[PDB]
Amino acid sequence: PAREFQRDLLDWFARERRDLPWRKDRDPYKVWVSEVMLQQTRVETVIPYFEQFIDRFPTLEALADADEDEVLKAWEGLGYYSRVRNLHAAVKEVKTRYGGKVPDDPDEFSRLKGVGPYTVGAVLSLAYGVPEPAVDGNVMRVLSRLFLVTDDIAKCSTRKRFEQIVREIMAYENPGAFNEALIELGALVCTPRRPSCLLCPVQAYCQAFAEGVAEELPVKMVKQVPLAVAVLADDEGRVLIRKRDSTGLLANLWEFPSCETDGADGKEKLEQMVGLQVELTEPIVSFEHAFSHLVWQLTVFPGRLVHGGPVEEPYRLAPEDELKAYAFPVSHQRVWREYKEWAS
DNA sequence: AAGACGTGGAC
DNA sequence: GTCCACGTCT
Ligand code: SF4
Ligand code: NA
Repeated sequence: PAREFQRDLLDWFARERRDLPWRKDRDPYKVWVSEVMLQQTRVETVIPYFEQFIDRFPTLEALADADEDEVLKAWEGLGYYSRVRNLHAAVKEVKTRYGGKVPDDPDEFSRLKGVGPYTVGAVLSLAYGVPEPAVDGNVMRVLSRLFLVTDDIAKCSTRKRFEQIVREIMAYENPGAFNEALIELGALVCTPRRPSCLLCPVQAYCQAFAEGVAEELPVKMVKQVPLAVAVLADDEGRVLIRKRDSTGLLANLWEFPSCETDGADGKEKLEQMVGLQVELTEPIVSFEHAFSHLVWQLTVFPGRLVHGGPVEEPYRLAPEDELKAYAFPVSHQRVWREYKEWAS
């Protein structure tokens, strides 16, 4: 009863659609940026970042031409920073390989880094009208309730199944609208907790509602790392920072020099990291920072740095008022915050 | 197949 | 505390 389903869904969407910043138009760049920003991030969090980011990088080409530090700094605080290194690389490739036009073919677009099955669907359906499914966590919830699908959401195959369902029931007349409506339904009505079934526009089609199980769907299924962090100031009040490797945790972000210590075993593995001259006094605060897959237990040790050689490697001597220029992870932003109200 | 990869806010 | 949060890449 897909034509039935479509009308009721599409009609609700026309009345209820939020005026989000990225819905001002269907510019593929604009759509693409927002969809990358919205991955594992709440709409409310994204709104300010999207605006500053577009203000700063108005077009695809502006973004491609920007320094990566510039781009990381625009992302600073959003999390999952490889989203933006991927977006940046991908956007560079569209400029050069595709004349600056986001490819409207699913296979070509999917090949860009950071661009996966969901992003292909979202961007190409919204921006160009391509009939590809755009199945996110939202959509998976909706479809898992509509169709009483009890496969584990984490399984790669479950997503494939959902996409089949979309290809079957999608309004091919208007795929962007259909895809966006499915998403908005998940965002506003068919919510993780307490879905608003009595108000849902597609309730008559929904099995979970008829079975009394809306809330139990979809079905679905961390290590500790101790860290010592050094804040080292000149007599000129210039602070020692460093850029992280381009691979792995918090890639390419700047940090106050640190190392994993495994147990509260000293400030010496800190004082060790030489290659220039430092004595370290007693630590001033200790807090912890959660990631998705680990927790940092941080201890920050204030210190005095003397120059006895050049500054190379990934380290860099930044004066105090220039720290605000670099992208720091939130954890290391707090390290600095504590260090400063300390020195009061 | 499943772990890496941030962050903040509702509950 | 938990869940959001499949999103993508590995
Ligand atoms: S009826 Fe309840 S469960 Fe079924 S789609 Fe609408 S909100 Fe989701
Ligand atoms: Na890809």
